[PDB]
Amino acid sequence: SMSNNSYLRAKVFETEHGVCQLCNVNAQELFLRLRDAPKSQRKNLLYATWTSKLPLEQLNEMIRNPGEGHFWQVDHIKPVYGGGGQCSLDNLQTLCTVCHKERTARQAKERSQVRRQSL
Ligand SMILES: [Zn+2]
Repeated sequence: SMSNNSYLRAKVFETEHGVCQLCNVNAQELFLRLRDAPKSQRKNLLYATWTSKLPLEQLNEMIRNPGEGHFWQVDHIKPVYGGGGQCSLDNLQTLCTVCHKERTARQAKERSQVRRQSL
């Protein structure tokens, strides 16, 4: 279970410091830069880098008030087909939000494929 999310984020951060383990962006460093930029500079910063691939809805929230969870998430290293898996620390990793969303979107298709193959 990932429900104990604060705890898990902080434990993974002790080792990974908000660096995506798939694409190696330093998502925490971008968070801090955005947080401390004036709102009026945030849009151009976000569209100049890997965050440009996030949903417009999320990017609008990030311009108003960025939070750490907009930039990186903890997720499984070995997920089950369709999502889930063991939530022990040795099966967890930092993903930037763009990688996390690709993974989530893939797992929703996988859940589709599972439902299909059993109808
Ligand atoms: Zn990434």
